[PDB]
Amino acid sequence: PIQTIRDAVVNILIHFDRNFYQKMKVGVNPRSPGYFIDGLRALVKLVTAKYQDLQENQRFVNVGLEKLNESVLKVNEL
Amino acid sequence: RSISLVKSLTFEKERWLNTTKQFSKTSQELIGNCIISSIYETYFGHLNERERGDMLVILKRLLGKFAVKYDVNYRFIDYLVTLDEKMKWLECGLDKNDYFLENMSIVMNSQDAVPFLLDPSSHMITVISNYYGN
Amino acid sequence: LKNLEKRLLEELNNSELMVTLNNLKKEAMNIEKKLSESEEFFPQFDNLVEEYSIIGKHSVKIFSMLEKFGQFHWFYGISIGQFLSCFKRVFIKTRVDEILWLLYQEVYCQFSTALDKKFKMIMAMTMFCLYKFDIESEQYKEAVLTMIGVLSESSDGVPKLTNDDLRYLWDYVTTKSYIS
Repeated sequence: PIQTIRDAVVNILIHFDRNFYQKMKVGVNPRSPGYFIDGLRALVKLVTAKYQDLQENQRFVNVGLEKLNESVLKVNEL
Repeated sequence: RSISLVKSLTFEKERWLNTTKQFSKTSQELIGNCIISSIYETYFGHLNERERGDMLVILKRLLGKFAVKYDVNYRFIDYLVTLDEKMKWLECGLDKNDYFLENMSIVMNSQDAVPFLLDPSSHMITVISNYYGN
Repeated sequence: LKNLEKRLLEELNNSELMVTLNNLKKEAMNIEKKLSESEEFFPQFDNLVEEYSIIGKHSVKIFSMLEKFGQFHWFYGISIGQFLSCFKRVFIKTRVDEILWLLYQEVYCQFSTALDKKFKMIMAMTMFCLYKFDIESEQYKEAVLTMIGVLSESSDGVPKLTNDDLRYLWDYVTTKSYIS
């Protein structure tokens, strides 16, 4: 039962693997979990990279906004 | 001079305000966009554009089903292709087709798997040779 | 412009500097003005694309036909390079209509020889269909379609003739000269 984003995301990944191997018409022939594993590792590394990039960009934008606010306060004081 | 600098940087301040407003939406949809892009890299190499759009329909249905929101105007080239790399590929010999750009991104963003190329025109040999040089 | 925006962000985050910021802003404004000045060539390109779109669509239809030929037998396949060389030799060997007609003639003369007599005849009939169904009118298209139908014994019915060229074809059908 789902209480976090992780169980949901695992459900998207398994459902997509099932739909993919269903429409490939593999039939009785076995389905390799290689696509599933590769997608999981790619998702892990890409979530880490995107979160780091978004944090860095948000920190830079916040620093610029703070500098602009300080300059505006100095201009209003003077 | 301070007033002139403020008037010049008002556009940058508005752009920063727009970025700060869109930061919440980006943080909300980051997990869904990462899911769709990783599924791109690990599934969509060996498919044509019709099958790619089909599994966009199924994948977006699954993201909307399990309450994970994504970008409505999402694109693989925009998400995982920089302008520097796009110009580098186009000047090294890659075609201007969006399908070829997506395939090139799949090829060049695969560091854990050895990429297999199906190029009946034998053009990607020259493209990757010009990309990597000597 | 993107690199200059990144450099400006890194310069403001790291902090004379006002002169460098003014120089970067002037460079960005000059780049934007150059882009706006160079963005005036769009209508000519749009007009050229709208002029040559019919030839492009007809060539795509011809290439799809030849790919469907190549799916039937392993010797009949076609690549984009040979088709593009055949397109290139057209200019070497109603301007839009003339270019399209020479395209049809040269593609048939180049790629008909790689087929047997039955597939040559199928190719000629289908190319005639693609040319005439676009150039001529709906009554012409339905007359050719019902002539092919009565040839294939799939649809029976006389076309509503007004053309002058189809008199010979109708004589061939009524006189049972199927090869002719």
